[PDB]
Amino acid sequence: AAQTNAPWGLARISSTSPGTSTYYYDESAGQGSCVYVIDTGIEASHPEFEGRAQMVKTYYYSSRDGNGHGTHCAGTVGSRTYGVAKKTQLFGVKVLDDNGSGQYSTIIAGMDFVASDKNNRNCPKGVVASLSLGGGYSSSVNSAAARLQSSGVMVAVAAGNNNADARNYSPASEPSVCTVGASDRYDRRSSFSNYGSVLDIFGPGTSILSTWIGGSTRSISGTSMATPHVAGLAAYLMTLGKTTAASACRYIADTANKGDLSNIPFGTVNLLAYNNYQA
Repeated sequence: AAQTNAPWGLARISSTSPGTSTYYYDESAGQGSCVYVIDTGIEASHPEFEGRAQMVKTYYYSSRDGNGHGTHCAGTVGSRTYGVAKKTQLFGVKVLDDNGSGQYSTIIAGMDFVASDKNNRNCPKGVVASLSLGGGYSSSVNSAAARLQSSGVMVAVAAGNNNADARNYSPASEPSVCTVGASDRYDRRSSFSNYGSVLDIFGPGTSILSTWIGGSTRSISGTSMATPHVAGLAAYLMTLGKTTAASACRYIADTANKGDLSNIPFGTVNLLAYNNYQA
């Protein structure tokens, strides 16, 4: 399939070169996969989700996304227009309050929740978790992410937006999960993107157009925004049978566009997520 005039990120993930606008993807589009978006929630009522989004868990008075970020990232994963995996099931876990903040314990609980909750869900093609959040290093945050991964969830996490080595951030620094840097549409490391040896992959992260609360759309920037591209990609790949949750990060890195990004520090992988779809 070909989505014309797609957000540049989507186009980029299905391209060997930057500067194209069409997203190409196998129509299966992640059908039969599930992606948990562990974030501020998801406005499931957004027509862009087509009833494939729902909130499964909140740690706050409401499960509504009163921030937008989770909605935005869910959109990148799987909205019909702005999403990588346009037929995936999105599950919202609101670990972040409407200011975008959450205690690590909540976040940890959220991650453990997903690890269990997937057993309540129909996800024959596999399960992904998209964590577009980040704080300073925490071994317990890392270990939660590692449990989640170990449970058989493909965990994609944001490297962080500190223009620093992601070793000092969590869950970014957890080696077993997929730590995602951000690139811009000219194939530059995003100026805010964290880097370092813990990075597994880059995705589109600067100026990412996706769904927003109030039934709207907006463009924002962050490794937070790259993460869902990789999560969506994993869900897409898993649906195609190309990989599994345990190996998805490695598979994406193996099949990434190599050496295409500029301003990647020495020691950091030069790998841009790529669907390898051949139309």
